[PDB]
Amino acid sequence: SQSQGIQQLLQAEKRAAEKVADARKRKARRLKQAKEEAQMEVEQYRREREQEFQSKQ
Amino acid sequence: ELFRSEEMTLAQLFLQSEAAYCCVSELEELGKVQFRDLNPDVNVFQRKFVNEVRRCEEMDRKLRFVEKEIRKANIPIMDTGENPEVPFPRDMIDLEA
Amino acid sequence: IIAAKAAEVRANKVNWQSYLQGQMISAEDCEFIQRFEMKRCSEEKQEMLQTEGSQCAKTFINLMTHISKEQTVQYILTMVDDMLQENHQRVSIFFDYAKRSKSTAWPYFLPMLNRQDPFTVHMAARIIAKLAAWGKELMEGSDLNYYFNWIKTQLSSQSDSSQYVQCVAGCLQLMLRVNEYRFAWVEADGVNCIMGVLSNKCGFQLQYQMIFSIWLLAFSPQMCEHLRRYNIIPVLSDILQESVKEKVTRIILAAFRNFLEKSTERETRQEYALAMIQCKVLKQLENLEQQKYDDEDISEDIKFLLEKLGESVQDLSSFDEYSSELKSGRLEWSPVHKSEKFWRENAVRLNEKNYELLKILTKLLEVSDDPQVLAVAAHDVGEYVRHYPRGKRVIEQLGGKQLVMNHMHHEDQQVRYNALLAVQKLMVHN
Amino acid sequence: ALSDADVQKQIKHMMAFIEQEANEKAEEIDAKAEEEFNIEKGRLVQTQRLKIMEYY
Amino acid sequence: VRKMKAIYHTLNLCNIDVTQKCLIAEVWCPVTDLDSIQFALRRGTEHSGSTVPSILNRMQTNQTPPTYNKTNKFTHGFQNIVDAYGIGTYREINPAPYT
Repeated sequence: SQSQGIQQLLQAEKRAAEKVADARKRKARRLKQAKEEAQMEVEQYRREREQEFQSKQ
Repeated sequence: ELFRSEEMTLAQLFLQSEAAYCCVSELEELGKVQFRDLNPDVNVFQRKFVNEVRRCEEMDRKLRFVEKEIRKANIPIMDTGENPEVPFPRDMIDLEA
Repeated sequence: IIAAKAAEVRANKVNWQSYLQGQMISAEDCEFIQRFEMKRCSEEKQEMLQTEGSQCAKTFINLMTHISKEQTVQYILTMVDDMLQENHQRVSIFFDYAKRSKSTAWPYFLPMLNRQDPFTVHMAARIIAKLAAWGKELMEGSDLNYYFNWIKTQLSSQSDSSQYVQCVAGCLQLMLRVNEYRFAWVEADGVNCIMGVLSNKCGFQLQYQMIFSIWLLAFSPQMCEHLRRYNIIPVLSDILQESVKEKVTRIILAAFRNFLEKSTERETRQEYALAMIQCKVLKQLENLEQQKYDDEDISEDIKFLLEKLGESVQDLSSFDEYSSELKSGRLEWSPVHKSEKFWRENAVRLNEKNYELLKILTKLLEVSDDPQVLAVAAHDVGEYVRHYPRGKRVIEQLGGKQLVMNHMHHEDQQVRYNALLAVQKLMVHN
Repeated sequence: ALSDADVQKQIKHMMAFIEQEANEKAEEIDAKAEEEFNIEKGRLVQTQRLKIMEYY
Repeated sequence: VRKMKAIYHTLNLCNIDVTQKCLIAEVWCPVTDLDSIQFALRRGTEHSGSTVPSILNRMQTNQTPPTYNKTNKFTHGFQNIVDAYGIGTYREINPAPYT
């Protein structure tokens, strides 16, 4: 009978395990996503400073 | 009745870790159950709550020391009759302090 | 309170045609909702959202606006919430609809929060939080002002109301997850609302949620600097004694680490740490360190906090700090007073500047109106003799001997007790 | 019925407690990563923009 | 402190995270007191502020239970005496009343 409770707990814990593995893996994946997004910022900076540099010219 | 012995049976309990202490304290207040040991495979001093028993032993040691000082001295000790259940909250550490 | 009504609403389907035939909604709206209900598989749902996306949020809004009986409106709201759970990206359809309508997303939904049904209003709130946290379009200006004002009013109710405040705090947290809403909430008096509801003995889950919020604020350096105007730590330290649960204990430990980490200045770290130590967090951290827990965060945070609190204790034990508290009259049990190692290292420092420290102590022994200051002066005078043998004659010269042996008859038992301790120090030997 | 129903419903509440605790831990890491990788990107972009500013 | 020592012994006797985060206990109890046992657990939840419930499970047991005889002041000495040669088995005939 107690194996019933133990089974249900182990199954809920498997669910927790996969959910929390995704939670952790999100850090690893979004680090790369940020490594990508840096391009947006740097290119925008370059274009802006190009505009004001043209003004100076 | 006394005609023959008791009809005892086995059981078990699930409860959240935090509530375990308070609930088993209420079972101590009740007094109609006997607990097993689910980890005889390793010593009791190597379970989840080693330090907790270590400090209770040491605190009782110190209380025995002060009681011995009391007996050496002339002050009595109060047998007030109150026998409360020990608080589960971390007021434990206040009692320690 | 949320779950049972959500489950009932998932099943309380009724004919959407009842209102089209009454001319309260449009034929395309009714057709969209009926087709979407029939199209249940994930691919079919995506096909509907991608073929009639412009009609989707319009159907939702029209029915929610014009419907009297809640069951259908709750059905739409629960469907949107469950669809966001299935795929968080579903916030995008609302933004597509709003952009096609040449409008921001908020005026469509914010009025719903003023409707009558607590379930429906709070589900609208959850939907708004998801939408404006995930989407590119943040909430801003008067719109965010009213939204957080509604959050504040729902908090002001402070039980089914508390279980709805669970959703209120959940929305608040899902929003604070993004930085802008954090500064908005600190600009508002909402942090005072958190303080008020916490002090008003709200329920365990709600405690975890608001400590989650303060932990989010502490994550940010400037928000951490802001929140000192409330000083949660005196409340949290003692409430930790009751909240032994892993959830709350973990989150408070994390908030403590965040305070001491993201404090902007050395003085900010000293303020937070002083609050901690004078409210006795260090002994609790030692006890928790003796304790062991499920996951990394609790124990790693306890270890970090022990490191930082120890560093703060050493700083307060600095000889310069001792002299400065003597000059500033702060003889109020700073860790320097009870740190025995400091006394062993620096008892000779009380001879510096021709015993000016002892002179301050012995002048305070007849100038201190505060019994705390008087007692600490007597105790420190005794500790000086304990830690520096030649100080016996120095104290006899300065009158600390007589002053403490008299003040053991001072009108305050605390001063009497400390003076007896000091005289015992003097009489440690010949 | 009552015995099985009680055991099942209470252990379902216990499963729900477990899964909500796991969700809270997952949310904790969710927020901490939000802090960390975003300030990492802040530092990287700050260096990139400083290089661009020196060039300009 | 002595009650505390007893309770910490009791909790160290429980199964641990390797089984599950929530603590598990194993107990001997008479069939007449199951309701009171669960009620004691309920009071404990009330005090601890545990909204998640305690649960008590039976299990058909091949193992031998302890023995009890509902002693009273008058009969205690007689029960002690008859058990001194050996503690009776599960609800077997008790010699005390006739002795």
